[PDB]
Amino acid sequence: DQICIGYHANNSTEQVDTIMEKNVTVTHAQDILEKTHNGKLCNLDGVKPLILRDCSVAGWLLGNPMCDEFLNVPEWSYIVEKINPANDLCYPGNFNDYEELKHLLSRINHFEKIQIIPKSSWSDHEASGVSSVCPYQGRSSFFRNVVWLTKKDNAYPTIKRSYNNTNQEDLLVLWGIHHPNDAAEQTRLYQNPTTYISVGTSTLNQRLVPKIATRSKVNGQSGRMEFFWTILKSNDAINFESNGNFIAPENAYKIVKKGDSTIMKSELEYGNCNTKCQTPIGAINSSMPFHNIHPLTIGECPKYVKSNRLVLATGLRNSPQ
Amino acid sequence: DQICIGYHANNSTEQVDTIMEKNVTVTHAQDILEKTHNGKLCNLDGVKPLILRDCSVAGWLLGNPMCDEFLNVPEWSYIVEKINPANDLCYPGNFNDYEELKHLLSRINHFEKIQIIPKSSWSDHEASGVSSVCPYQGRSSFFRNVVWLTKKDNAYPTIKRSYNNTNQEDLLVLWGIHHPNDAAEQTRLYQNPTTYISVGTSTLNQRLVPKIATRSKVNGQSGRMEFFWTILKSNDAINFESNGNFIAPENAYKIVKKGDSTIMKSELEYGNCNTKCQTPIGAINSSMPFHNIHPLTIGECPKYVKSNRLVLATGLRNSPQ
Amino acid sequence: DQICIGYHANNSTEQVDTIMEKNVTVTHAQDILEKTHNGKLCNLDGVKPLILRDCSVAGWLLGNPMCDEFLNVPEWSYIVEKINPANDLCYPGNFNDYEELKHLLSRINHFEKIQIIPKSSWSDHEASGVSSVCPYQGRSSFFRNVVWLTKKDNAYPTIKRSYNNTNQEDLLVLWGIHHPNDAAEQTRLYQNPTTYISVGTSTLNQRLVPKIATRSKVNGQSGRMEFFWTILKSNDAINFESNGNFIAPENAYKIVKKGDSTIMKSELEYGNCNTKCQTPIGAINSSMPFHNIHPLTIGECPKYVKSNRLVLATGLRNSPQ
Amino acid sequence: EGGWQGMVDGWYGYHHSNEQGSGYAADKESTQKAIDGVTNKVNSIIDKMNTQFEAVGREFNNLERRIENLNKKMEDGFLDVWTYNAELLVLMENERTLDFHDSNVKNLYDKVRLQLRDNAKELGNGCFEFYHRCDNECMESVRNGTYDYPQYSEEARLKREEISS
Amino acid sequence: EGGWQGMVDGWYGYHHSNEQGSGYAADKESTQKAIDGVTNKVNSIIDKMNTQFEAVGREFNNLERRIENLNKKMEDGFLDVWTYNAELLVLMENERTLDFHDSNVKNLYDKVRLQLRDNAKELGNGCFEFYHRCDNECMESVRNGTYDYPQYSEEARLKREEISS
Amino acid sequence: EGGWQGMVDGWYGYHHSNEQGSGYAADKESTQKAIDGVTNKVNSIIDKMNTQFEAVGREFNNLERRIENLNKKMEDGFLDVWTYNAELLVLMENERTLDFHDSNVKNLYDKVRLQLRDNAKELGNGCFEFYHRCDNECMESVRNGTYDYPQYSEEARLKREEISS
Ligand SMILES: *[C@@H]1O[C@H](CO)[C@@H](O[C@@H]2O[C@H](CO)[C@@H](O[C@H]3O[C@H](CO[C@H]4O[C@H](CO)[C@@H](O)[C@H](O)[C@@H]4O)[C@@H](O)[C@H](O[C@H]4O[C@H](CO)[C@@H](O)[C@H](O)[C@@H]4O)[C@@H]3O)[C@H](O)[C@H]2NC(C)=O)[C@H](O)[C@H]1NC(C)=O
Ligand SMILES: *[C@@H]1O[C@H](CO)[C@@H](O[C@@H]2O[C@H](CO)[C@@H](O[C@H]3O[C@H](CO[C@H]4O[C@H](CO)[C@@H](O)[C@H](O)[C@@H]4O)[C@@H](O)[C@H](O[C@H]4O[C@H](CO)[C@@H](O)[C@H](O)[C@@H]4O)[C@@H]3O)[C@H](O)[C@H]2NC(C)=O)[C@H](O)[C@H]1NC(C)=O
Ligand SMILES: *[C@@H]1O[C@H](CO)[C@@H](O[C@@H]2O[C@H](CO)[C@@H](O[C@H]3O[C@H](CO[C@H]4O[C@H](CO)[C@@H](O)[C@H](O)[C@@H]4O)[C@@H](O)[C@H](O[C@H]4O[C@H](CO)[C@@H](O)[C@H](O)[C@@H]4O)[C@@H]3O)[C@H](O)[C@H]2NC(C)=O)[C@H](O)[C@H]1NC(C)=O
Ligand SMILES: *[C@@H]1O[C@H](CO)[C@@H](O[C@@H]2O[C@H](CO)[C@@H](O)[C@H](O)[C@H]2NC(C)=O)[C@H](O)[C@H]1NC(C)=O
Ligand SMILES: *[C@@H]1O[C@H](CO)[C@@H](O[C@@H]2O[C@H](CO)[C@@H](O)[C@H](O)[C@H]2NC(C)=O)[C@H](O)[C@H]1NC(C)=O
Ligand SMILES: *[C@@H]1O[C@H](CO)[C@@H](O[C@@H]2O[C@H](CO)[C@@H](O)[C@H](O)[C@H]2NC(C)=O)[C@H](O)[C@H]1NC(C)=O
Ligand SMILES: *[C@H]1O[C@H](CO)[C@@H](O)[C@H](O)[C@H]1NC(C)=O
Ligand SMILES: *[C@H]1O[C@H](CO)[C@@H](O)[C@H](O)[C@H]1NC(C)=O
Ligand SMILES: *[C@H]1O[C@H](CO)[C@@H](O)[C@H](O)[C@H]1NC(C)=O
Repeated sequence: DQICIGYHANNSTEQVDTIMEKNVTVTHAQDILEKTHNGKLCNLDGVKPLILRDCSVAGWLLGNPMCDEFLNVPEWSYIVEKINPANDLCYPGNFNDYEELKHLLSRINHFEKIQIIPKSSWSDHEASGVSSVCPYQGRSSFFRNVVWLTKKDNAYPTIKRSYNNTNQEDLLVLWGIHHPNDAAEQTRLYQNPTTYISVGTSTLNQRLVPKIATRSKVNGQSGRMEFFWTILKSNDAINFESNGNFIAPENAYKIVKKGDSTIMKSELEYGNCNTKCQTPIGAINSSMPFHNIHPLTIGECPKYVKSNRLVLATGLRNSPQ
Repeated sequence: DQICIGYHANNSTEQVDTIMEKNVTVTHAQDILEKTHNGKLCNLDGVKPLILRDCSVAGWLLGNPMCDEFLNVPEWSYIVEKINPANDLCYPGNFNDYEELKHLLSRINHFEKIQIIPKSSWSDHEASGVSSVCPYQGRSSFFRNVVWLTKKDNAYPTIKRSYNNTNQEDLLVLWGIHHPNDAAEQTRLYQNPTTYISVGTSTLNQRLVPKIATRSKVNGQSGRMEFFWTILKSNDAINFESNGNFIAPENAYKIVKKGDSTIMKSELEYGNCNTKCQTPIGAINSSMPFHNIHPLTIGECPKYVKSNRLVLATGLRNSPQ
Repeated sequence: DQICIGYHANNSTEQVDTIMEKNVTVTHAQDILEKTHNGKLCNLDGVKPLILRDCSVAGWLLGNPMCDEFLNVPEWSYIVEKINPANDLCYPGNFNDYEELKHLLSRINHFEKIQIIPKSSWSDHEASGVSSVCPYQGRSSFFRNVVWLTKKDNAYPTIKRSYNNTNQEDLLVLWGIHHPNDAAEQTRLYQNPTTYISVGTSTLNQRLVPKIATRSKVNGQSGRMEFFWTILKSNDAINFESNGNFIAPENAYKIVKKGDSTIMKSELEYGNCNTKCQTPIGAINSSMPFHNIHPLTIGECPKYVKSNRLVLATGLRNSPQ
Repeated sequence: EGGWQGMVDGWYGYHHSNEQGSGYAADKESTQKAIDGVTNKVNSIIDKMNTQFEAVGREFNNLERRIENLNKKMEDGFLDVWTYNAELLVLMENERTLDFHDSNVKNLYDKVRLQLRDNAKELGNGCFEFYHRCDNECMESVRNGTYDYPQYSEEARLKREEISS
Repeated sequence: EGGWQGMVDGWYGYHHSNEQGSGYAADKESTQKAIDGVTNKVNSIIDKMNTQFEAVGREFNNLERRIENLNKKMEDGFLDVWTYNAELLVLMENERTLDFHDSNVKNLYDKVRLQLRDNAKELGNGCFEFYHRCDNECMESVRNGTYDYPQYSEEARLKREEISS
Repeated sequence: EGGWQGMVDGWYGYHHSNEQGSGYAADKESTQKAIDGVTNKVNSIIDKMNTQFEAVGREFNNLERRIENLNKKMEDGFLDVWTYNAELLVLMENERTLDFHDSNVKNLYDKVRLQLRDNAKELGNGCFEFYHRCDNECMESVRNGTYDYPQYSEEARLKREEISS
């Protein structure tokens, strides 16, 4: 007669590693590494992303004629662009402190476009300014949130304009300057050969003089446009003075900003999903402490790790008799 | 007859956690987390902080009329401001590279105010310049380390001034420019309508032209002042040339800089204490390897941790018989 | 008769520490800390460093008359300068965005000097400009990659020059401006008292006006030179327009840039060695997971650690009988 | 020598073989304490991770490559810290868990060994060969700590005398 | 079954019960080695922390929020690394310490078990019930490893014969 | 009591002393498993380190000291994380390795203890003093698990009877 002492076995082929032993077959195990994603862009903690398909932030803000115009969400938790987007600046240029702008717009609690200076209020300047790299439906056109001012009759009187932010929300205001190719273009467009833009706030004290020089044609254009912005505080006023080259605000944006995220680059499509953690390759179900999906995550995420496998032995050695 | 083998017990209710078991009552234990602070701002490794009560670094450096003037310490290990300070720039403006200035002044081995250009040396310009946002005791006044120059008789001759740093210590020099609201103010104050400031060192090559524009009234003021600084090396000279809008140095600062700290924001008061680690909520006795007091620490600190409790079992299970 | 159970001993004096016990003598042990280096600067993953002996990156790029000229390597993995180098800017000045330039040049896949504007193509300006802080062999001389233009006869006609980058490689272009000491020097050198440099690319839109002011003599010089650069893309053109003070490109550099490293400061000499990890005190054989050589490492390095010793017990306690 | 397929109702236990037959019985006490110990281990490893909101993105331009590089050293820094610590943490806890089971088995063995004494012999395979006859009730009595050794002491002794002669 | 209030002079030890009375005696050797082992553990955990001067402050302006965010990822990064590693380090070392005590107790038990052999029986509670009479001197002799087993072997055998009949 | 110089051919083993002489014999089975276990430990500690290309350099100017300071907090941050974790990782694994050897020795001891039973007495020093005579073949038989206990049981009993009288 015999009585033996021993332990459980089963059909499990789950293997685990120890400090001292590799590939120990074990009865039960638990991977602590998250490896699966859902292949979709999702709301993040309940808030939809701002998805710009083939649009830059710059072209979206300026009201680019290509880009879709039902791209008005009251609020967003992160922004998604394509890896390489196609609708940036129709007229060659740049945006000043562009990266800080993108970062500030990456998460917005409230956003609302308002008209700040009607296009029709320019009585003694032409507002009809337009170019053949900014078509809208076939006619040479322009950005819709911003107006290219040019001389009327044969004159460009000094512009002196102010806007008092009466809203209790802070205002994102955009304007630019046009850098012509030569003095002939300068006076053709603005009459006055020598020209300035001055912009004033409780905080901002700006003076821009256009740079008139020979330049590389970019999309056939040798001129440049440079855009600028600020946040006009609740009861503050912005003051514009210019005698040429001024690309004026038409619309501005009420903005409430309580925190940040970033700009994601993803080819993916919006699913109708909710996640605590979004990746550019899909969303992730953020229960495990570690993941190996992608480093560029947004949300409350597990820690990114360079591993295939993190498997914790739970049951016993499976060496059956 | 019996002999038993066993272990010690006592009245201890100290609980510890293990990987496998929660809330094991134990005979003796040792918390490795520091959780207590002394509620005071202290010397840091023996050196007093520079405590600016309701003063900015900018207003303290410029010699702000509000701020206390016995705020002269030979040396300091960190700076403390209030969370929101009340005596910043009396006249609306800004300081150029302000954050780098604050950071550089955050820890100073030696600091000493010296007069570099007496107020009384301005023979053909008025030095008496003053404003009603910079009162001192009732009379409109100004910053004491810096002089507002204005026209005398009805003229502003070009200023051409140099200062050779004869000390063996490096010199922190401050100056500014005044951006008027319009050409009428410009010539009223300086006569010359068109105006520059030039500033030269072995390193610095600066040219400032004032920006004359319409602006938001801030404390009733539409003009702005902008301040600038450098470190004038031991045998180097600084050269000033201006025909208007120049806010001149009167006093500068001998500075010895051997390392950095930062600016702390704290409501607290100076105790008469010494610590290796200061927090904005109190000082900490830096023996344990981990703490949960506050993240913004200065000194040789334990590692900040998001925990209530880090308790190491030392004695035995306390399950009495 | 007896039979005993026991374990191996030997003459080993290797000591190890445990959590609970210090200085346990042990039969065999393995240090996991790398502590030795070879005292030489080495190729890094097979690619030689660019070793500038007593030359700055700036003076090397500008073609400094002191610096050696067989300092042409097709490719390099990191750059080494001395801790304090002696051949920087012969004429006092500075380089714009210098640190970004150094960083960009820290690792280059292909580099090749090409002549972009021959010295002999300046028909109506003098190219012979030279100074007594830039000797080469005894005659006052200058940088070889860059030309100091001055008036010819008694005139300085507007320069209008373009260069189309026909190569398929991107081009690093350098130019500068001369900031004279006064109007007399200005017209002596350039005739035209009032002067500009304009520089244009598909990306760059630059306007430089020289700053004419009184300044500290540095190496006997009160004037300054300021250098600038860009990367001219493959089929892009750069356009230069100036009526004075222009320090023109002669040679530029074809550049292929696939990744970064940094600038090492080392007194050491190049050995004929290959490493995966270089330190400024010598190269390291990167097998162990931890090292204590130096923090400023380049390559695939072990983790820097503040330790003398990381010794893993392998054998048994050595307490002989 | 190994594990047991047939012990389907617990982690640790007993196999008996007598004249009435043979089969497996689990010790549900030590099993359930193991199943709670290992569940705490996993839950501690998971629940001690503190995670907050982060947005990791590349938002530096081409004149900010030094800061982009700083951000890169940082990200790689954390990747390495996490990769190594998680990999080693798994390895270390696995050795601990597998030793924990071995410890539980050995304790169940000792409970039996002290009960039997010289009434059985140890085979060196985790089994005991009885000298006397151990019926189904006798086996149950060894499992639940109730084995009473005097009842078989006399019968068992003569049987080792029989072996020694 | 548990610990002992009455053993006030040491960590591990013995309780005896005979005709002359009962009481606790500590093993001061294994106790002091435990008290040094655990003091090294705590001291290692504390003293291996290298700390240098740092000034953590928020000194980026509102056109430097990308760098402020970099500094934030960093700070949170370190907070998480430290929080998790310190939490897990406590958990792991606690299991180790509590097992260390169990190991020390078990060793003290074995020293007795080899000494007594068949002169006593194991009760399965960490006690041994002697077959013979063990006076105060006999008890001391078991504690200090001096127990001499022949003196009681004959007396103890008849007494198991008495039990088996 | 300690280790053994004379056991030059293995890590764990046996020393025997009889009338024919004395000497050391290693258990090559448990030794080789130890020598593989400890080699895996070291290799895991080394091979789990993931290292990528980095260029750590100081490339911020004197109007970028806030960013230089950020880069400094970072570097010191990682230095501390690595220093503490590597120091503690060595300490923890060393205690584990030294306990692993103790565990292997104790198991080799138990294999002998179950074989001998009352035919030898435990001395409490890791040795067994036989009651009967154990020749060179008898010793080999104890090492390789072949010891047959009936052959000596009778001879050994009378010899404890001789001691008890
Ligand atoms: C955008 O428009 C806003 C108006 O819709 C501007 O804000 C207003 O500006 C006025 C004038 O600059 C300032 O207020 C005046 O009244 C205050 C009292 O304000 C307090 O009481 C108000 C009235 O009941 C409340 O509404 C306020 O919340 C607060 O409780 C007086 O103290 C001032 O007096 C001083 O200045 C005058 C003018 O010269 C002197 O003559 C006096 O002697 C005295 O010294 C102001 O007159 C205030 O800024 C604000 N008022 C309101 C109601 O909002 C805003 O400035 C504008 N932004 C810009 C940049 O222009
Ligand atoms: C702030 O003021 C300081 C003076 O108090 C200025 O420093 C002095 O400037 C002078 C003139 O620029 C320079 O020195 C001249 O003498 C040196 C020799 O210096 C060495 O010997 C000195 C004299 O004993 C010591 O004091 C020094 O430490 C050092 O050992 C000569 O070599 C120079 O000669 C050259 O230049 C002259 C002038 O044209 C030529 O004619 C000669 O042919 C020759 O080639 C200098 O004359 C030096 O800079 C310094 N001297 C002292 C004593 O400090 C400082 O420059 C000023 N700062 C600014 C920015 O203006
Ligand atoms: C540096 O020099 C380069 C030339 O060596 C410049 O690039 C060339 O510029 C020309 C003129 O600006 C542009 O190309 C013209 O031809 C394209 C077709 O290009 C496509 O076919 C080419 C010809 O076979 C291929 O070589 C190309 O790879 C590509 O496949 C036409 O579509 C354009 O037509 C439009 O513009 C003309 C001019 O006014 C209008 O009249 C027409 O009606 C039409 O709308 C161009 O004419 C092109 O940029 C490029 N060509 C080549 C061969 O490289 C480069 O621009 C220069 N850099 C700068 C900054 O100046
Ligand atoms: C057992 O150990 C081996 C080492 O020989 C591990 O080998 C790796 O296995 C992975 C997983 O599929 C392969 O992708 C790798 O190529 C292997 N590495 C090498 C160097 O060969 C193996 O993974 C271990 N197996 C398990 C299941 O844990
Ligand atoms: C024993 O475990 C429990 C889990 O049930 C721990 O619960 C936390 O206790 C803290 C400390 O006071 C409370 O603040 C938390 O609210 C509890 N968490 C939850 C989810 O209930 C408990 O702390 C443990 N006790 C000790 C003393 O270590
Ligand atoms: C044994 O422990 C002692 C502590 O008393 C360690 O002491 C250090 O030894 C180093 C190494 O040579 C010396 O540089 C230090 O000065 C010692 N520190 C102190 C505070 O005295 C000792 O290193 C340990 N020895 C070994 C070999 O591991
Ligand atoms: C064990 O695993 C296999 C594979 O899925 C499964 O089909 C089989 O039924 C399992 N056996 C038991 C007893 O659950
Ligand atoms: C145990 O703890 C209590 C609570 O403070 C204390 O008053 C009591 O005296 C302690 N007992 C002993 C024996 O120290
Ligand atoms: C042990 O170490 C010493 C010191 O080098 C060496 O000379 C000696 O020969 C070694 N002994 C053996 C047996 O290897």
